[PDB]
Amino acid sequence: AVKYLSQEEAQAVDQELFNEYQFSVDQLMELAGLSCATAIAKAYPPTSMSKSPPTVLVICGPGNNGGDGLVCARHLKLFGYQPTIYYPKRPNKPLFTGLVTQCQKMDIPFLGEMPPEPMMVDELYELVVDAIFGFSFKGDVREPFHSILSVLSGLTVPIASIDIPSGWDVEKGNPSGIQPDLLISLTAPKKSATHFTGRYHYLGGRFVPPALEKKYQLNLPSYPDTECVYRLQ
Amino acid sequence: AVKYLSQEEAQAVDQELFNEYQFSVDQLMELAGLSCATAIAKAYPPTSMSKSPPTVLVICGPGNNGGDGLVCARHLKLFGYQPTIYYPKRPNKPLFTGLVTQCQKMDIPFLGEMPPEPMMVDELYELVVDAIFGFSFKGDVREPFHSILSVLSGLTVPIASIDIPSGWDVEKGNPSGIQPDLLISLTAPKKSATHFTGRYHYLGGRFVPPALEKKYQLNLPSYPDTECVYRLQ
Ligand SMILES: [Cl-]
Ligand SMILES: [Cl-]
Repeated sequence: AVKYLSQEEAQAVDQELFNEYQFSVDQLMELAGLSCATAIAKAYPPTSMSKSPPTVLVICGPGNNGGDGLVCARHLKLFGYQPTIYYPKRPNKPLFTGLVTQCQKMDIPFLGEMPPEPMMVDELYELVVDAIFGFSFKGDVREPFHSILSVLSGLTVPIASIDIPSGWDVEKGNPSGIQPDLLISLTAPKKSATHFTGRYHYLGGRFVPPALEKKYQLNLPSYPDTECVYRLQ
Repeated sequence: AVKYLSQEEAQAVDQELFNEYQFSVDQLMELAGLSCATAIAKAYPPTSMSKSPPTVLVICGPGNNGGDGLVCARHLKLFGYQPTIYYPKRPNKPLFTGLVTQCQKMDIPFLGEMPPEPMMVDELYELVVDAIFGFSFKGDVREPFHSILSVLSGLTVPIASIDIPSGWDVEKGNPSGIQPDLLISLTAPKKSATHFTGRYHYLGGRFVPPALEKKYQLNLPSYPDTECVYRLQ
């Protein structure tokens, strides 16, 4: 059975990957994002949806989890979804500006504003992807994300959170916060994932050197054949 | 660190103030209310709000917390907010009838009915003030407040609760009840305030004789200079 990283182990693994193994950020972010998109398409496949193409709102935060979201959105389009992105706070680095351009050019719209009522989110978007905050946030929830998360917690449509449910604490979680229906753990699950109560928990980020896995006793399962996602239980 | 009163200590402090120190109710309620309005303006200052003047719905209960709410509302108006009040159950005592007249004459509207859906509350009112029940309720939530609280718990806009979040138990709290974004503890925090998870917790009711403070080991911080509120952490 698979380990659940503490916030410190997770930073170690991350630091290793970028420093020992010398993976660049682009690379892991591409694979992370592809893995999110893939998990979303396995859990909420387009044929199972009422609209066609199915609609998805991807809300990207101000760091890496956001970057993951942009990558996720772009692959979602190619999997036959109709994504829309809301990216209120964008770092001015070409990683992020490249991601925005890539999505613009694939006719993926960036909204000027978050629809202000849950019901409106629900009628426009069959699925919302929470790419707001990742593991390394501590935090604390400054606007406009407080207000965003407050809308999210009133939705009726499912939420899919990347790595961690934004607003939860990475180890202890949050009973009063958002309650995703899908969680996509990247690399390995974090401790907060124990408090997870949605239907689907997938593991993604299949780029773990088997040495690293062993060094931190991750007990990652065997991803089947050519798959970049595994559904945990 | 500041103490958190039990429900019995709080009744003692209160009884003292009105009996030993011989503060009248008018007096402390004026200061309490001013303090609430002030904390609201520090946490949600008008310039930070999308509407101008910013709108606020103040829901007043059937006792003192309600009284606090009416005072709060009247000072909010003078701070440049556009308050509206909902006061379904009004004691026929001139304290309360004076408060109502004061607000009426400042063109503060009292609604005939609570807007029945959260979404409607959200579109009309940028902030809602919960002045329904204070510490000395036990309770139990009779209509129309059950239904009111049920709407409040679906809002997207922030709630500011005066002294205690109505519907919580004063010492143990309530996971299934409303979740204010601002709590204004009066005099000193009550035990329920430990379960508080909103962004802002202010301390108000700066009228504590330093003797009383000492007698109950309150450890009230030093309110800065001329301030009637201190933000706790
Ligand atoms: Cl902020
Ligand atoms: Cl009743």
